Formats: sequence, C-alpha cells, structure tokens
Amino acid sequence: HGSLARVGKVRGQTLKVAKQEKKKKRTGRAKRRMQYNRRFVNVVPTFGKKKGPNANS
Amino acid sequence: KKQKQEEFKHIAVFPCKMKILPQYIFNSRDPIVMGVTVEAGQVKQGTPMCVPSKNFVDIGIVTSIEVNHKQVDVAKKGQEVCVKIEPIPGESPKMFGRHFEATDILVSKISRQSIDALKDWFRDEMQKSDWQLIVELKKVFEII
Amino acid sequence: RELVFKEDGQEYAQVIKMLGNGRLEAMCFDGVKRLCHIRGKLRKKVWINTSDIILVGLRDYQDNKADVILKYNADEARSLKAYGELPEHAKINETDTFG
RNA sequence: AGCAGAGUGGCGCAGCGGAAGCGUGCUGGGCCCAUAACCCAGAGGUCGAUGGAUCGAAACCAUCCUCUGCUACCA
RNA sequence: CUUUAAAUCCUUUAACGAGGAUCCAUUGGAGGGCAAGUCUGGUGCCAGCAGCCGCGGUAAUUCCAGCUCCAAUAGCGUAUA
Repeated sequence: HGSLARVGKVRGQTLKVAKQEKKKKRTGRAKRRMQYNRRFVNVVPTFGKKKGPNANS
Repeated sequence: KKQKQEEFKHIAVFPCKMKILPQYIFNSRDPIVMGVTVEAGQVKQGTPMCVPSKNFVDIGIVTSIEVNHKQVDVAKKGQEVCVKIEPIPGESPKMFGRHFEATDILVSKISRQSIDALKDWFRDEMQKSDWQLIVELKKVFEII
Repeated sequence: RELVFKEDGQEYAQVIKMLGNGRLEAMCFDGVKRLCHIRGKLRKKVWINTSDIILVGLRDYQDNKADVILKYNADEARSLKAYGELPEHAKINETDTFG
C-alpha cells in the first residue's frame, strides 16, 4: 500500500510490455480498396443479425 | 528581524523552571512577589506560569524582575532573582498558604503554538538544554 | 484480525473532534494537526468514535489535509502500547465498547 | 502574617428531637424491529472528626481538618 | 537549358535514384448518444476516465499496457467569441 497521496501508482506498476514488430499498414488509397473488398466483395449472405468486425466471442 | 521580534514577543514564550526559596517570600497576593533562584531555564518578562503538581493551576504572569535593585529582563541559570507575579484579569487572584506552598516548583505555562513559533523562527536562539526542558514540559503539561 | 504495520508515508492518530461532512481532525504523535478526510470504504460499515487510535496516511506535496486508513480495537491498542512504538506521554484513558 | 462562608449517596440541596430523603447519575429485566420515553426493582451514606451540657445529637456548645471568598506590606 | 535587373521556384532535360519498394502516416476513439472486442494481463471507490448519463467495492465490454477494429487523412484533437 505504502501511501495514498502518491501519484501514478497504476502507471508506475504497469507490466511494461514492448510493442512487437508488425508489417506496415497500407494508407492513402489502398486502405479504401481493402475496406471496400472486405466489406462488400467477399461477404456471404447471413440471416439473423450481423456480427461486428471485432466480435471475438 | 526586530519587527518580527516585537510581533512575536507576546505569543512566543521561553522555557522556565523556578524553585521558590523557603523564607524568601516578599508578598502575599496581587502582586505575588517573592525571591526565587533559577534552577533551570531562562525567564522572560510577561511569561505565564503554572504549577503541575496542584492540578494545573495558573497564578499569573511576570511584570518586573529585580536582581539586587537591577531591572534585568532575562536571567540565566543559577542567578537569584525577585519576580513580581501579577494575576490574569477576570480570574480570581491567588494568595499564599492555600493554593501554593514554599516547596513547589514553578514552570512556564508553555503552549503548542509557542513551541511551534520557537521551532519555526526562534531556532537560532534556542539552546539544547532549554530544548530538553521544552520536551520535559511537553511530557508534563498533557501536551500531545 | 491481523496485525498491520505502518509504512513510509503513514502514521497513527488519535481523534479529537468527531465531526460531520465525512471529515474530522486528529493529532499526530508530535501534535501537528492534519485534517482527516475519511476513506470511502469506511463511511458506513465501521464507525469512528472520539479519542481512539486510528491509522492516518500523510501527503508528499503539502501539509493541510490527511486521510484515514484503518481503525484498531482496544486490546490491540494496549498491545501496541505495551511494545513501545509511542512515547510514555499518551494515555488511552480507557476507551472500549460497552455491554 | 490574621478573618468570613460551607462540609449529608458520584455532584448539589432540603434539614431540626423522637425520623438517612430528594433532583440528577449507575446496573439488571420487560415493553419496541432498535433507541429515547414508560414500568418493575437493586446498589451507593464514618450526616467531616473529637468530647461535653444530652433517656434520645446529623442538630446546642468548644477544638481541629478540608474547600471557596477577603485586608495592604515589601528587593 | 529556362526565369529574372541579378537570382530562386515551376516546366524541359542529362547521369544516378526501391520488394519488409525502412524512401516505414499521424490525430483521436472503441458502454449509450455515435461508426467500432462483453479479447488478454495489472490496481482494487486507490490511481484515474468521463463535454452528459455515469465507470472504479480483489471476475472493470469505460482506469493502465499488448493485439484486433472504427473515424477523417497530411491532417487531427482541445479552449474560447
């Protein structure tokens, strides 16, 4: 516990995990192409309700 | 510095330890005058006193100190003085034989604000023995 | 239940006035007064009376207003008195619960 | 250095002959969901101490002790 | 080479000038308003977030970090009239 008037306890106790190297993201005009493809081109007809683009349930 | 001295003189007191001499008692009441010998501490004119052994009774403050027909404001350790104690207005005056005797020990009525003002400002004028006496009076006066 | 000890930034306190608005004032061990504002987990479940030993944290940027942490029972208070973590000046003056 | 007033349960008071009470405070129980009121009880007294005029003294008388208020007299 | 008082820049034109084309795109946000995870770890009405409802009480779809995702895009957020 230590003290209550200390500031940044959560920031000073956060398990610092560095970012991992990833491939660069397409930007400008090609991102609109990939969004259009993934939202309107390779979609399957679905009944009920449509899941979101991040519904990892 | 002297302006702060004149400002803080009336609210900051010095530690004191007076032992009254037997048979050297020079008044009865209003003013309560006797000749006392400085056992410990340094006395300041205007300092109030209280007796610890008689359930914290206050008799008055100092108006004048006479050391063999000399007006000495501050007395050091081991010097025989004569003090002229005048009681506080409003309260009842005290006399000899029923509130205090010739065997009691007088100490200054010190206060928490006075130790705070001595430590904040008067530290350069404070001696270690008188600081020990201040700690003793803090242990005596129910001053937490 | 357990014997919690203090740490750097916290001290003990004794209640002088039990006051409203979720605040009170308690002395430290040397007599400096810190305005105690009670912790959010100690608002209704426990009750703090007058003249009892409590645990109060301090501030590392100012000295104007402090926060209460915990409270102790009477038996553990006199047990903590018997060890000698406080000087011989403070008296508990027989505070406990009635029957 | 001397005086005046007072001494009854923890606090205070009524108070004088055929007689230890009250107002407040403490403890237990009931009543209520609980508390404060309400009810039932209980505990707590060298009438400050001593001796005498006294069959009956807390009371009347004399001394002492304790607490509170007073005259001016000082290095 | 051109421009221009003299230049610079644009355009023309040499020789060089890329494959994780590292010659690497940020700013905000992810409960509702309002487009987009009941993902994984840490603190546990503390630290803090939040224009508004509110979120934090030792299983946080809102705090602090990693991955994914949403918005506009050389632009985006905030305070004021």
